[PDB]
Amino acid sequence: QVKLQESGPGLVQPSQSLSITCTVSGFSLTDYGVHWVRQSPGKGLEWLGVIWSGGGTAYTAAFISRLNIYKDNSKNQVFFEMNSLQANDTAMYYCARRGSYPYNYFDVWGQGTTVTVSSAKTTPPSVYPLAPGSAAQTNSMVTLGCLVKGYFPEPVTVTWNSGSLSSGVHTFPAVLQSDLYTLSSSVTVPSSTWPSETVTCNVAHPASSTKVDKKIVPR
Amino acid sequence: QAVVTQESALTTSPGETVTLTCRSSTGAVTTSNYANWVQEKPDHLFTGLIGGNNNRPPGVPARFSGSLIGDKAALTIAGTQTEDEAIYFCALWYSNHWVFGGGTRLTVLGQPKSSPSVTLFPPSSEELETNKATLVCTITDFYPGVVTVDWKVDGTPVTQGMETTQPSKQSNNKYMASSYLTLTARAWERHSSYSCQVTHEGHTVEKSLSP
Ligand SMILES: O=C(O)CN1CCN(CC(=O)O)CCN(CC(=O)O)[C@@H](Cc2ccc([N+](=O)[O-])cc2)CN(CC(=O)O)CC1
Ligand SMILES: [Cl-]
Ligand SMILES: [Gd+3]
Repeated sequence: QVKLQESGPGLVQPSQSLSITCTVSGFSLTDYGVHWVRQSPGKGLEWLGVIWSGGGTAYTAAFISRLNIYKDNSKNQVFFEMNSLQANDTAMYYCARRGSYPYNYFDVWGQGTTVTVSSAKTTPPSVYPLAPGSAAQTNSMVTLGCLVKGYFPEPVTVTWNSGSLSSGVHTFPAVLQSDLYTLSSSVTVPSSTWPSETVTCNVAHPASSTKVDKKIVPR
Repeated sequence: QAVVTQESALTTSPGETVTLTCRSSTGAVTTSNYANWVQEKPDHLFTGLIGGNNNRPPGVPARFSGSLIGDKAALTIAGTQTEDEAIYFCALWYSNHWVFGGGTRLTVLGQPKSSPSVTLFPPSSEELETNKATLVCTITDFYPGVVTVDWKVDGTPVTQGMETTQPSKQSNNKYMASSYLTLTARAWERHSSYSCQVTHEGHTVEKSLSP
């Protein structure tokens, strides 16, 4: 029922700003407070600020002049706006809901906006279809793959047959091969389904707005 | 501002009672600090566990209780379960701001053992047209999350080109990982046997390839 959906680009150059929108559903901003918290790769949770139900705000002292949080109750949206970002502002940013007593807990959180602060320019991924080595045995299981090579920054979303295939899917975490990320994804389907029918990995790099589909064909 | 200190990590076996602490650097933690506890699960998913007045959200198990023990805040888990493996964060209120502690990673031992499922993938034809060749070795369904990956080209151990991920959790609480072997188009044409040897709990399972 209750969700906080986040939308923010990701790539910010040093000394420039960050803007993230938290769109809520299943509750009203007139009844709940919305907090903003971040998590740096080498640290834990850092609380940044909050906009309470009444429109009142509070912030961590070091952030008063660089961070603002405001809202539009009618649009069910909370806006996070931070200026003068530096390299150590690179983190996953979250909006979290918190009610008044007896609902005074950080129950529901947004999935997070990945923010990377660097001078580096965006690099779209090169997506390669991974077909098996040997041929499949009559009536068996086959594992097809998708290599998502050399992209900057994080994240990337991989789906198979536009999200229709999920049960036999595994999407692996990335490696950092000299300032570029590479990850893989695989799907396991029966031999009666492939190459008889079409299996396609759909890769999206939101931080470059490229959407690529690569059909898996026999080697 | 104030630093909130928590134990770095704790390790328990199922059914054990554990107490995680949350300490304030500026003095005693009191009810006016309204100590909250939040749980972080794999893939950066956060959920509230305990509220400002030691109240649990609907659906949070009764084994989780918040309290003040002397000068600090505490989270008692009365009978640790496998699903409680996570990172626990406390948050303290200081009149006009919240401060989160550094988090306590809880590891729960004695979970069912499972050997890895390995798959070795050959480089794409579309990749060889850019004169590059990457071999992917996917490691799936293993517990404990500790694995060593060794690569061989015709039986000869490889030096460079290899990069391996640190194991992370799957949807079924077991672990996954992947290992790459970035090579050149010409080096791929010369050698014939490629082996991805995955070592887990002293045992090795391997997948080979031949063009
Ligand atoms: O709530 C808001 O808009 C913002 N609050 C700002 C501060 N709070 C942190 C935060 O909100 O970040 C910490 C204190 N709050 C408990 C909690 O948050 O854990 C409550 C303490 C209280 C005093 C007196 C009575 N009484 O009945 O006299 C009832 C409750 C009071 N806040 C209502 C509520 O939360 O119930 C109102 C103000
Ligand atoms: Cl108050
Ligand atoms: Gd309050």
